[PDB]
Amino acid sequence: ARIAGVEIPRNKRVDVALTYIYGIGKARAKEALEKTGINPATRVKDLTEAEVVRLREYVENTWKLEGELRAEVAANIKRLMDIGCYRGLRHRRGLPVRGQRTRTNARTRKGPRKTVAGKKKAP
Amino acid sequence: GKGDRRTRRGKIWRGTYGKYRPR
Amino acid sequence: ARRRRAEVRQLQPDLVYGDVLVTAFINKIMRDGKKNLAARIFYDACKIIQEKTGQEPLKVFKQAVENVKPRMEVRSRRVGGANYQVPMEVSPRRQQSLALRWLVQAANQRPERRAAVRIAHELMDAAEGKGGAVKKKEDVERMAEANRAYAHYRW
Amino acid sequence: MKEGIHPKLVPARIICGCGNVIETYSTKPEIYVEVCSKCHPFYTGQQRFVDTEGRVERFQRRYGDSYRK
RNA sequence: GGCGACACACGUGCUACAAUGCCCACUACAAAGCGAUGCCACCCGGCAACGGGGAGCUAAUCGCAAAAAGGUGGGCCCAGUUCGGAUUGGGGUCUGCAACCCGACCCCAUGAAGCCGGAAUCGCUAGUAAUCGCGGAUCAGCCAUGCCGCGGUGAAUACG
RNA sequence: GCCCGGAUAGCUCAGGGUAGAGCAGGGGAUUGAAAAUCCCCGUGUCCUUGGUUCGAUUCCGAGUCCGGGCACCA
RNA sequence: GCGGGGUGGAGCAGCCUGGUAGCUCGUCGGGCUCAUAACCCGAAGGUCGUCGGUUCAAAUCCGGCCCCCGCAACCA
RNA sequence: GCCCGGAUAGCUCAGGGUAGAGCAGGGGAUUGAAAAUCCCCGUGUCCUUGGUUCGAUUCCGAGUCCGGGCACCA
Ligand SMILES: [K+]
Ligand SMILES: [Mg+2]
Ligand SMILES: [Mg+2]
Ligand SMILES: [Mg+2]
Ligand SMILES: [Mg+2]
Ligand SMILES: [Mg+2]
Ligand SMILES: [Mg+2]
Ligand SMILES: [Mg+2]
Ligand SMILES: [Mg+2]
Ligand SMILES: [Mg+2]
Ligand SMILES: [Mg+2]
Ligand SMILES: [Mg+2]
Ligand SMILES: [Mg+2]
Ligand SMILES: [Mg+2]
Ligand SMILES: [Mg+2]
Ligand SMILES: [Mg+2]
Ligand SMILES: [Mg+2]
Ligand SMILES: [Mg+2]
Ligand SMILES: [Mg+2]
Ligand SMILES: [Mg+2]
Ligand SMILES: [Mg+2]
Ligand SMILES: [Mg+2]
Ligand SMILES: [Mg+2]
Ligand SMILES: [Mg+2]
Ligand SMILES: [Mg+2]
Ligand SMILES: [Mg+2]
Ligand SMILES: [Mg+2]
Ligand SMILES: [Mg+2]
Ligand SMILES: [Mg+2]
Ligand SMILES: [Mg+2]
Ligand SMILES: [Mg+2]
Ligand SMILES: [Mg+2]
Ligand SMILES: [Mg+2]
Ligand SMILES: [Mg+2]
Ligand SMILES: [Mg+2]
Ligand SMILES: [Mg+2]
Ligand SMILES: [Mg+2]
Ligand SMILES: [Zn+2]
Repeated sequence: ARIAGVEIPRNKRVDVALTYIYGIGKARAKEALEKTGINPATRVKDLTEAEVVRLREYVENTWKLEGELRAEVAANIKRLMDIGCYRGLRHRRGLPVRGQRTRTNARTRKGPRKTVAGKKKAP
Repeated sequence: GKGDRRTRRGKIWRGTYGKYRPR
Repeated sequence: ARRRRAEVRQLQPDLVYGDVLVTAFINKIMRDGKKNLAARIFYDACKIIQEKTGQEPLKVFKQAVENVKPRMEVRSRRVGGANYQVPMEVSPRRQQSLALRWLVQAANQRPERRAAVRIAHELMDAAEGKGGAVKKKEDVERMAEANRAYAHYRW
Repeated sequence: MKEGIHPKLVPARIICGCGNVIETYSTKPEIYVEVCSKCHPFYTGQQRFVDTEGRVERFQRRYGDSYRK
């Protein structure tokens, strides 16, 4: 487990590799490398352990990441449910939270179609 | 892609500007 | 086309090799009307067939075309209680269309990463009689030969 | 101990990113580690990292008492 | 408050599954329209949505304006990826009396399904189809990917 | 007279926490109006009695209205 | 008295030989059709009558109870 | 117990220098549907072992195992 808790992929560039960490999008990648002064274009295989620890030390202390971030995200959702606002209610039943229609679609939140019998027609 | 707001092409599609597409 | 024959389009001969058949080939490479992009590929493939196996690209291309030309094919027809698979000979116009169409089709099924390479390599194999587009052409001719029983049903 | 089946434990030095150095015994002579006891947030004081937040919310919100009196 | 519901089912579409592609920088070539509590040049603050300033135009003059695909340079190297951008956390902006139900944006983070789609089925015969961007009407704002239009690039095939 | 089985809405019948279907009747959607289909409502001391159980249409014990079977003899 | 049988809604495999529940129809969703049927593409539904036992494991092997069919009941 | 047989691809069967064909499966052409037809492709120590040969599914010694066949049973 190199950094933060994860092993970022060798043979790809640092700026891309950092993104594989939960909590680092491409934007935080560019800024971290700038702030610690490492080339964004250097393959992970080709970093001095000096570069490794410098990049490592920065990233973990600057932002909350991986598990801790997930936990903090979890506490937020948990809070909404417990109070419990309409937003919290939506998380209970696993419906969309941001005002999307549910007559159709919503498959990402609702999941696979549970097909059901319809209404029969006359003969 | 055009549905990606976090890109030039995406901001063009939505007809808006920002960091990812400046004016 | 009930009333009359369709006018066969005449295409502007390409600027580099000055060949109409090249133009038609450029068109089969063209997706979404990006002719400029498609023209590059063909010409860049021409660069590649130039350096690998040092022949004149134009002679290689033209040869590959002739080899993928199907002399015979099956064409569905009529007749009352069933629709037969009848062996018909292929018109020079249709011969040309098919080979160009297949050439691209086989080219885009090759494993190489970039387009100019795929085109060049398929053109190379096709000129030497190997290659996917050729395999289709032989397949088509086998089916035609096979259904010789229903020859008299031809028009 | 049984001959032939066990791997030799030798003097070994384990090195952390925080410059910590540990003198111990291992199958490997030298080993480099990302973290150790000496620098791990839970171990070191309470080095609360990025999260001082607790949590904050909700009525650290303030900003302000502007709605009138 | 509801018309915005959601175990489900259908239509019409949008965005994709990638290298004839994606990205960043740089550099070109349209047309038709719209515009006085309107369009807003340019300056500065903000990564930014925007905000404060602040000229010009009652407009073949001033502005919306950058057209985009393209062209040039470099990066990515076949990976559920720098493909895709749904979903969700957080922080902001603007219109508006007011964005909980139920607005559009911007930014950080998240980065789902999707590897070209069963039976079946649609459109188009030429500047057409495909693809690329632009404008308007409605309108405070806007759920427009809709509609009506405008140009850019530009095919394949018709034996019968 | 002797063993086994059904009693549940007006009809015909499903089936340990006073329960349903159809059909009949009433509405309603559909329709030009009907049929059909779809939706909604009323439907009941769940045969009598004793028992078990906090609790019985439900499990038991019988009994009852009725349904299949048993019956000189040489 | 003796033999066979009970398994998706219907009718039948699977048991003999313990480990894996299958076939046709029906039902549900979707196609074709102006529409229905036929037809074509997908999907759901059986813890095997019950209880007890053997076993690591029972639709399957052994018992017990409830059914449901069938054959027998002769000499006087 | 003795003779006569076999084993070859998922199935069915054909044969000193060889590895087959028919169907199953896969894709494609064809279509209302189901087939039919057509083109391509997949499926082996030719049971095991030990030998002959320059080498063998092939010849042979051989064991395993289903084929058959014929006799006998105190
Ligand atoms: K007698
Ligand atoms: Mg990340
Ligand atoms: Mg909604
Ligand atoms: Mg992207
Ligand atoms: Mg020791
Ligand atoms: Mg509506
Ligand atoms: Mg749409
Ligand atoms: Mg307007
Ligand atoms: Mg993924
Ligand atoms: Mg997936
Ligand atoms: Mg990605
Ligand atoms: Mg939010
Ligand atoms: Mg709102
Ligand atoms: Mg791929
Ligand atoms: Mg595609
Ligand atoms: Mg026409
Ligand atoms: Mg596109
Ligand atoms: Mg538009
Ligand atoms: Mg508007
Ligand atoms: Mg919306
Ligand atoms: Mg009426
Ligand atoms: Mg009683
Ligand atoms: Mg009495
Ligand atoms: Mg049953
Ligand atoms: Mg049955
Ligand atoms: Mg059967
Ligand atoms: Mg049996
Ligand atoms: Mg068995
Ligand atoms: Mg049906
Ligand atoms: Mg009519
Ligand atoms: Mg039908
Ligand atoms: Mg039993
Ligand atoms: Mg048992
Ligand atoms: Mg079992
Ligand atoms: Mg048992
Ligand atoms: Mg013998
Ligand atoms: Mg066989
Ligand atoms: Zn340490």
